[PDB]
Amino acid sequence: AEVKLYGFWPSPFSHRIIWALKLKGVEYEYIEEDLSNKSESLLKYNPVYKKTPVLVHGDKPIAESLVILEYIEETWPENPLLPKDPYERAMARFWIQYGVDTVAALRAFYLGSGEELEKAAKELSECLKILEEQGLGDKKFFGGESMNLVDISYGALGYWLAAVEEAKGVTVLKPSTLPRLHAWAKNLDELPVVKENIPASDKMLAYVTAAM
Ligand SMILES: N[C@@H](CCC(=O)N[C@@H](CS)C(=O)NCC(=O)O)C(=O)O
Repeated sequence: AEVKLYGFWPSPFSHRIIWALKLKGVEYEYIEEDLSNKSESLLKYNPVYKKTPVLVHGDKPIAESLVILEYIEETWPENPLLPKDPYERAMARFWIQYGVDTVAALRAFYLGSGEELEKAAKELSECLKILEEQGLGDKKFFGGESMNLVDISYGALGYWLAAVEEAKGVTVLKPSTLPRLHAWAKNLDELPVVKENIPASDKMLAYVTAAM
């Protein structure tokens, strides 16, 4: 208790938060929101955006996943999910901001069909190549030898992108073209903190298919 999380079951934005709380050992009450029938609590706690997720700590709300993650890191500092050095912290924030570009590429892919899909797939691959070569490099995690907030932010490139790829019949994140990023996503997907806190594959595929 004392910590509440208003979430949406299939959303990586919500999953990210769960992962961070679990890595911090913070107990939370999870509240599932029906996005088509938003609770009064949700509208009250996030009047600007009226979206999930929303973390409430001591009756005070924090909205926007990226902001919530930073708040969790600063509020429960043990087991740091950001490094100490300002330059390395800036590189973490830089690659989290590149997540904006990645989300856009993922969106185009998710929405494409025909020639559009082919183009989107290609642009997503190019987006991920930059992330792999210049962000991840030869490190096991974006955080080096353990996960940091960048790993959390990109974790959806495993289970979630995999479900979208199955839905579209097109794989973008594949070992032959992105061997380091594919290995990273597979290793993250096998970590208990991730594996225990994502939806079952069938449910995840069923959701993204329906949405399409
Ligand atoms: N920028 C937000 C994005 C989260 C988001 O888009 N949430 C969606 C669900 S995945 C939502 O709640 N949409 C509200 C609606 O359908 O009106 C964040 O990172 O937290």
